[PDB]
Amino acid sequence: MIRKILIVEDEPQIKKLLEKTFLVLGYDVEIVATAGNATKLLGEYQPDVVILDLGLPDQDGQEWLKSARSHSEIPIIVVSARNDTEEVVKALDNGANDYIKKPFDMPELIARVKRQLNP
Amino acid sequence: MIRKILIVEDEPQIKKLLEKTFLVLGYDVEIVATAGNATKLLGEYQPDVVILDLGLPDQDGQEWLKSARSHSEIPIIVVSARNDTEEVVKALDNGANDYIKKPFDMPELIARVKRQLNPL
Ligand code: BEF
Ligand code: BEF
Ligand SMILES: [Mg+2]
Ligand SMILES: [Mg+2]
Repeated sequence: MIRKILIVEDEPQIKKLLEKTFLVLGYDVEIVATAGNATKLLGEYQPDVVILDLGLPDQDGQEWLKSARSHSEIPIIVVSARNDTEEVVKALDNGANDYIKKPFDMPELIARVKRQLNP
Repeated sequence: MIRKILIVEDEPQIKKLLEKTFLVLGYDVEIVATAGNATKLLGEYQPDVVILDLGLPDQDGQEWLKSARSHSEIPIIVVSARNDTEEVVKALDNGANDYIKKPFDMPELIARVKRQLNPL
């Protein structure tokens, strides 16, 4: 019933806000600040949806997206300050389920997470 | 970019509702059920606005308001079931930035929080 969410974000304020919001909404939440931790927790946590930052410190979020898609089909919503149309198109084409540009409106993020968690 | 808010409320239902509301609105939110926790988090959390209940268990919210104002200028919106005009005037004069009587419409509360956090 409770849906697990994996957040891959390196910006602390946004980590805090997303964690808090999705906890209050009744979701189990895990957060990581790096792509490697994101892979390890994709394996161990077995999440139901991934929220992915593209400006990650250790790896380009696009390449981690491409890999995770090679190994999984879990819904991934990209949330990145990268607002160039080419970044959005590459992310969707690399298999992403959605793209949200930062800064965003928390209600819209929640609505899209709900859309992905209820196929 | 991220705006912090501190809620000081002791009724669980209202805590839950305000927390949910202002998290879904994209605010960082902290909650306390006592005046002492409110002071500790006023110092540590450094919020951008405080929503303050006056019917607190450990201290009269009015006195906590007076003190917090003695040491700070952060916006404080009072939200209390005390509906007599005398309480509202005492709270405003003791430094409160706004007063909302319970029961209230969450839209009015949100509009006033936005007015305090983005004073144009
Ligand atoms: F750091 Be990513 F661009 F959100
Ligand atoms: F408990 Be508060 F006075 F509404
Ligand atoms: Mg970043
Ligand atoms: Mg009370």
